[PDB]
Amino acid sequence: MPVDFNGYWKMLSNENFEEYLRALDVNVALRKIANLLKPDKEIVQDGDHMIIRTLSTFRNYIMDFQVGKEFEEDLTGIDDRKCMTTVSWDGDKLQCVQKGEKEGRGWTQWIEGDELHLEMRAEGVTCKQVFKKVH
Ligand SMILES: CC1=C(/C=C/C(C)=C/C=C/C(C)=C/CO)C(C)(C)CCC1
Repeated sequence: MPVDFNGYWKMLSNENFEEYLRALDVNVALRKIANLLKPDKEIVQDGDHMIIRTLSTFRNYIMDFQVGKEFEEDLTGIDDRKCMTTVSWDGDKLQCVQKGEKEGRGWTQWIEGDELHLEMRAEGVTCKQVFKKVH
């Protein structure tokens, strides 16, 4: 059953993000800036169609996709690499593979109550982010 992500979700915690960005070959200044920044996720869900807006004062990162489709994702801000990205529905878990340069590149996102729980992977290394629903 595909879970309803429609809303504005504010960050509670950010765990292992400097090690995830070091696994993408990112500079030390952008690792310290992006681990100090707490973004707001605005998600608009329409069945398989999804707009995920990761909102911040330094850079806003918007992912627009249909679940099912392998799309051209430029990760502009993070590392600036083009991945062939396929996102699939496992009921509660929204499960993604990013096809390109890195070993086991992807992400898994799910709802626990009012909390969005995100795992992001690059070269095995998993960053864990928690966001609470407010509007
Ligand atoms: C570089 C960078 C950032 C990294 C954003 C990332 C890594 C977003 C990932 C979003 C996902 C995985 C969406 C699909 O569920 C943010 C905007 C925080 C702060 C400014 C610099």
